[PDB]
Amino acid sequence: NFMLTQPHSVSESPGKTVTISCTGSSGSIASNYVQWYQQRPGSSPTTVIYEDNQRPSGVPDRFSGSIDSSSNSASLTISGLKTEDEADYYCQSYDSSNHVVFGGGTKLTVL
Amino acid sequence: NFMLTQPHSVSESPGKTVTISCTGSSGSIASNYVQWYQQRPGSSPTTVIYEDNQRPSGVPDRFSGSIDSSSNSASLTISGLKTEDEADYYCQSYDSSNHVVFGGGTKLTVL
Repeated sequence: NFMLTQPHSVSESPGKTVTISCTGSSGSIASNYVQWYQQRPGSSPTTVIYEDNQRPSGVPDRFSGSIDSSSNSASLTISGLKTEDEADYYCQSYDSSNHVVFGGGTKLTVL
Repeated sequence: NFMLTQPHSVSESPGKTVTISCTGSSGSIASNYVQWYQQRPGSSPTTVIYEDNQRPSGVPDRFSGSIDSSSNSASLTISGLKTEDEADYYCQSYDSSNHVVFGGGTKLTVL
């Protein structure tokens, strides 16, 4: 019954750095790998981070992932924010039964 | 480099049965489990089928999954269609490196 909670929304100005976090409930964040998807309205989700902190090829190094077991959380950090980074972001991992678990989603608004 | 292709859109009248398919490319559909998500606009995706054909508790038995290895495809079938079934649907599986792969998405319009 692992669950991932993220803030509903965050805003930040172009060029600055934003962080979206994802906190485990009813389980340890470190038990399973955390993936981060960017999703544009009506579009399929695209990976920006897998295995906690790996970037697929083609993903800018502006996108970075981290795990903080002390806080039971995972974080997506986007630096040098661009207007095109405005979109929804979802963390995702697995429960003890290795079933997919999604966070609730965060809309990033680039001011 | 496994990829999952689905039709962009389908439409069907209330009470009838619709089928959304998802065809493997550069790989065999049967190599890995297929999951199906329903997603409402701006909302987190919710599982309707996992492990090819399992329904989470709470998902109506109107939702059923199937695999056709002859066609290299997986299918979501929704019967007794209701207006609230109108939403986007995504298949999802894994590539050889066990990385998450999403289909492109299908909008179901309930006429």
